[PDB]
Amino acid sequence: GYSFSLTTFSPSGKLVQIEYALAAVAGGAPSVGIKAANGVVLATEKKQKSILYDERSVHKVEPITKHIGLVYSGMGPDYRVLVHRARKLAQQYYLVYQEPIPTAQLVQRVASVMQEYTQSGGVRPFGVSLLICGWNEGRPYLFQSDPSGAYFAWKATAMGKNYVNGKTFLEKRYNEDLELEDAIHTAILTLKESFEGQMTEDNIEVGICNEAGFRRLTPTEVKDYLAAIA
Amino acid sequence: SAGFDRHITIFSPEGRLYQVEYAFKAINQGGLTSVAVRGKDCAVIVTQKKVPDKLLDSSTVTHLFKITENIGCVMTGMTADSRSQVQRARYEAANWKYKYGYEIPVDMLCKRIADISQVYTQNAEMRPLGCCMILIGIDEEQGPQVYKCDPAGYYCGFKATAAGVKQTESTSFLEKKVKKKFDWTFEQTVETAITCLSTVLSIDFKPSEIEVGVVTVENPKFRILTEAEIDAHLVALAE
Amino acid sequence: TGYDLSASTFSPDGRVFQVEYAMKAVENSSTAIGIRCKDGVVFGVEKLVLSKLYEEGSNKRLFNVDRHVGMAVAGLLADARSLADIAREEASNFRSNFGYNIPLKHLADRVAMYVHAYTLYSAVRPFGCSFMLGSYSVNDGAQLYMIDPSGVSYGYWGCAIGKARQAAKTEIEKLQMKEMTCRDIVKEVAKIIYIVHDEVKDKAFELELSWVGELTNGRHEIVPKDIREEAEKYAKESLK
Amino acid sequence: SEQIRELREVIELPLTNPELFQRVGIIPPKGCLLYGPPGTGKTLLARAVASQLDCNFLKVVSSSIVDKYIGESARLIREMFNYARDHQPCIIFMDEIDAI
Amino acid sequence: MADGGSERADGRIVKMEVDYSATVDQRLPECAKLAKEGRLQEVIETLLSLEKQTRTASDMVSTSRILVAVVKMCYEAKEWDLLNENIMLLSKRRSQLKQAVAKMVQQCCTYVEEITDLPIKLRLIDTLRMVTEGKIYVEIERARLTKTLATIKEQNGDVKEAASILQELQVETYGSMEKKERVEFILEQMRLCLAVKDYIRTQIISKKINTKFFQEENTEKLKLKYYNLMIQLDQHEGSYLSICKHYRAIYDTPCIQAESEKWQQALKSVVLYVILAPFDNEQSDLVHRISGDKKLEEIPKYKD
Amino acid sequence: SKMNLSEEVDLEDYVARPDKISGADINSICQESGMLAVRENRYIVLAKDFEKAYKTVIKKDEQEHEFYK
Amino acid sequence: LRPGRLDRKIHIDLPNEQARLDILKIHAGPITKHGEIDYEAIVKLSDGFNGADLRNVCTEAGMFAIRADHDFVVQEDFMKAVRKVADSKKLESKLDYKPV
Amino acid sequence: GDLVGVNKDSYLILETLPTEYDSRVKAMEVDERPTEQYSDIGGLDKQIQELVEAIVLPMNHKEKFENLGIQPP
Amino acid sequence: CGKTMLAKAVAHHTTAAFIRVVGSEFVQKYLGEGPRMVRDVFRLAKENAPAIIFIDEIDAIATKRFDAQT
Ligand SMILES: [Mg+2]
Repeated sequence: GYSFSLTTFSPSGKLVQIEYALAAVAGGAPSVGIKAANGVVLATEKKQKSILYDERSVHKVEPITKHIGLVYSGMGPDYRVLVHRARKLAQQYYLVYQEPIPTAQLVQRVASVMQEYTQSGGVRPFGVSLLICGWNEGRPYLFQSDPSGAYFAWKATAMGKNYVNGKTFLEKRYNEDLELEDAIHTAILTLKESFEGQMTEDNIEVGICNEAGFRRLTPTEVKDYLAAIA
Repeated sequence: SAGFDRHITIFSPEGRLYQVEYAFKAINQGGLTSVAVRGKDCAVIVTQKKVPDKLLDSSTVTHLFKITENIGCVMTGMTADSRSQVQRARYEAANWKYKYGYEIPVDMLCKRIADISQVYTQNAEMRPLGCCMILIGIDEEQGPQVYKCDPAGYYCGFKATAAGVKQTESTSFLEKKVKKKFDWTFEQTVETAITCLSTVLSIDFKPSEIEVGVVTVENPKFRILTEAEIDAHLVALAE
Repeated sequence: TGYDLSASTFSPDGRVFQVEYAMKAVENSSTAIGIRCKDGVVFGVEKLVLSKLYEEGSNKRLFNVDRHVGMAVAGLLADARSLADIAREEASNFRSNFGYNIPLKHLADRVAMYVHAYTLYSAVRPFGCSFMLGSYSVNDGAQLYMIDPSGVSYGYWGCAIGKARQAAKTEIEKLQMKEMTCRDIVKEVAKIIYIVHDEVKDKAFELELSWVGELTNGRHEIVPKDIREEAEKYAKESLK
Repeated sequence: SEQIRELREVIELPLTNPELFQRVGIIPPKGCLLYGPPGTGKTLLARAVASQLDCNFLKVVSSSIVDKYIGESARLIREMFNYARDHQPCIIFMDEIDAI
Repeated sequence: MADGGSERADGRIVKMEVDYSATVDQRLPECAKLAKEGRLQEVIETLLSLEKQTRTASDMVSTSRILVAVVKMCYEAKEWDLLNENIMLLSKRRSQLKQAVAKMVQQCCTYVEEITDLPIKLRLIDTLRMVTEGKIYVEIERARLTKTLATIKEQNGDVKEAASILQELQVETYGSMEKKERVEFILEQMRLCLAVKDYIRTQIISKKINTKFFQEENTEKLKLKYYNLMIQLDQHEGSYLSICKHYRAIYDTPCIQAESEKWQQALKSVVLYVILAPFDNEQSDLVHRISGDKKLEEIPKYKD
Repeated sequence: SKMNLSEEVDLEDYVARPDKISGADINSICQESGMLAVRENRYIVLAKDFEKAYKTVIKKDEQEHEFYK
Repeated sequence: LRPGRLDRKIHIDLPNEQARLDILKIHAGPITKHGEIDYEAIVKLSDGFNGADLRNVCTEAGMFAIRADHDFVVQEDFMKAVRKVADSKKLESKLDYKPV
Repeated sequence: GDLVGVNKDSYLILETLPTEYDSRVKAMEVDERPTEQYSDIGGLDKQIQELVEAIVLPMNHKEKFENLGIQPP
Repeated sequence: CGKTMLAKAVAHHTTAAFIRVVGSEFVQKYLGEGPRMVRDVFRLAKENAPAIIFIDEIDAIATKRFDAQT
């Protein structure tokens, strides 16, 4: 192999170290995100290695502004860097324009941050992909960045381990028009496809977007939502 | 197999990197084990000492380190990397009081520590400090807490805690220990903190071979136990 | 081993050999011991004459950092000279910012963190020196410290640095050092040097004894054992 | 003293009692892994298992069977069973399982 | 060193009645502080066994009466506290507590014909607490077994005492089987299993016996007479040819033990139901072996 | 079928479980509970060991360093 | 690691500091002496940490008995033997070996 | 292992004639007896003792390895 | 998932000459022995009965995907 480095090409194809960085994304915790007709639902998987770990200490669904949330699938230590980057970057729009930043504008800029660590030549890229949600100007949005620097606009997707089983699930599942309450029902039902044995109120962690702003769900509702609703 | 990324900090094919996870086995050259236990409104650190010389002193050996007046810690791993980690912990604890005007939470401090350990993984050209840190502290409206920072930049707060050489044997004891709903009335905490380390190491130690740091919600100051009252808790469990 | 070039790389089992290689470079240097009594610290260095043209007091290994602080270096001598100038410069800023003498517990922390910084980057190498720090005060008593090339620094009652690190501390620990005076220590340091290989397979040597404590009123200076020559008179009687 | 016996009945009870292996029904409890130092443990506590019956021993050098095409090696399996067929449970002592 | 504790124990055995026995327990923690020292050779195991001997001898005098509770509460006192007394991390398990209580289970063998059943099983239920921990490894491994057999013969055996011995069988193969007495203990429980009418478990624990044979040379009336209960196991279903092979195995010893009634009924019992086995080649040549006997013509079933 | 279980302990409580098991490890479960009764001197499986043999072989996620999830 | 190849595994440890004295008195067996020996005074001064190498310690103590014409073995000869044998153990490289 | 004399055609043992060697082994015995002393060798004083303690003393003292009761390699 | 067991189940209720070969003993050294062991199987097979040749694993060498300039 040529690869060994980031500042040169292969004689045939593309940059190989960015492809190896995507392998760490696929070996992460699974996640799912569904864009409904009135909101976007984020849901992820969160299991401790033991019964000793306090579950209410470190969170996965993480708000950026009062209408923008964000999840990941990769390495949590690299995740905390670009979250703190995206917080301070979102305030710089608000100091200039005095207006809450639209969701298509962070993804212009957050991907340009993940761009810059793919430069020369002694730094490493991230090993984290993202999912960014928000309800700006009526219509809600659901995007996805990558360590290479590109981005998307999804109807529904799933990252992490066993994403091909969740994708063929959602290809057979996701329709165009449902409410947010039906969207969470098919967002846990796709998390049950690749989860482990027990699924309690602490194994999952779910956040939503209304038009009334971003909100993450406390385990009182999530216990009552997973209570026999499939 | 790899082989590939085993000199510097770049990726492997599928999918990890090895220089950070070689620091996880860089703790084990200390030859030491530390245990932290949170059961109820108090919090207990316990760690043995190993003095191999009579010319060697006693006061300059202790791994219990007072960060602020209400926050104490213990250090494992190799010795020289541990103390430079403490110097950053003492420094940024005072910047919080200067910038923000109040006492720093124990939760907020491990964010500031693991982010410094994060840059050394992301950006290269500095050895990533092969030591581990365990914190305790009292929080208002939250009770006592126990946190652990990792050399990779990971942190998680959790109730019963082991480190050093014998994590997988001590945590296996504490999973079976913290499953019954017994209360933890400040001597149920200490006696389990002794007998877990006492059976995993298989030492059942003589009184002058350990250290015990404590904090409690009746006196939130960090407190290192006197050698006399260490004997008092040792004669308490073996009645 | 190949995985041992830089100081910023780890072995597959988890240690840095560049620190390990620099430790046993101190092993090839001659023995320098240190000891403290109840009211002072007494140094002592076995130092060998190179050929003959040495001029009786050159290139010494008993330095003088502060008014009450000195060193007892061993290893690469040129690397210890640059390290001694750091401790001279560090104690000056504590005077200019706080107005009183540097405590030895705080001085050894500032030096050992500076030695630690040369064990992290690939541009620089770790030091090849180990040394002693002895001081005396009226509010703190006498202290004696010990710094390896890795940067681990804590206190002893007695120590040795050189070839005979183990072979000297065997007979240091059979002394009742907790109650002796540091005038009786000086005649006892000289026999520890002359037992273990002063000129047996080597050519020649010369003894140096540094000295700090209550009798010097906190000053650090060399012994007046050119006066009355009592160290060699008492230690050479231990031939049988 | 703990390992004289922990290895004893994990070998003794399956060979002495194959009838319990039809009271529920499974044939292979096929032995422990003795790993650690060279020391004296590999050669001496093998003679501790020799205390009752045992005997057999023979020897497995872990080298004369490891020839590359395994059409010979499968015959070199059953070549050693030409004496292991001559008895009751023969006890094939096997040295340097993993050593080339 | 510890001879002062012996001459103080010389004082307390005189002052068991002159002074009150709680003062013997007040001179006791000084001897515990001597055991707390226990450094290298001065006040260590050999002299520690002497205070352990004399504190048990004082426990003998104090609880020879029906005030039994002092010897028991002194035991959970010291045997929980010995982890703090002598050496930490599993001190010796070597003559620091063993013969002090191996004497006491020998005393429980003495008092069982004198003391009634109630305070001796209170004595046994308090010594089972530390026998489950250690002290029955070897010499004496049957400190448990000479008293758990006593618990069987308290109420002289039932379903529970058969369960009480089956749970404690292999713990002295976990200590060291005794060529003879271990075989004599590991046989005894299956006649209790026959009392609970257990037959499949009985032959499993009977198959352990078969490799320890030819010790009937030094055994007069025990080895080939317990196997008269092994035919009771094969009495059950049909195995008539096997227990005629058995009778020829127990045929030998009453010809060594030259009897003319016990040995003659061995000829009587074997000649009855070789017939009752189904016909085989094995029956056809066995009758060709046992006929032509010089002893068979004593009985008119030579005609049969 | 070719194993004397002989209890009233229903196995389908382990059919309905998640934590998908490879077909070779089903063979490991029934053989381990065979060991986990005979070694304790039982002539029949009592299927109180069958819980422990199930929980033994399912624990294969060994270390993962609590890192990169 | 399936049931049927390595059904249960067990690790052998190198030190005990008290099973030294077991293996020591085995190798301090058929060697002529007075019964003068404080065998624990050997063990506390011994740092061998290998059962096959404590066999070498009793071998070289007889070499010190060949020295100075000792048909017996004095207690000093074992203390001479530890300083020769255990120092020779310290002067060898390649100290990474672990069974998996 | 005997070097017997056997008839050609009959293949029958006739004589015994044992212990016969070729000239190549007889040339391997040293009749030179060189003149090297231990004073000529320098710098190997540890290995000089460890050779004499291993080979020379079993050549000389057969009984010193008997009354002590060990085995020389 | 029960792969080799299915190959063993065919070998019972067939009337063929079952041949199982691991895909690892011909990736060895001694340049030229590898491709001849492939010939040694089929010359032994086509001389014989209706036969089954079960190669166990080729998750070893099964893929070209580049021109080897090595
Ligand atoms: Mg297969």
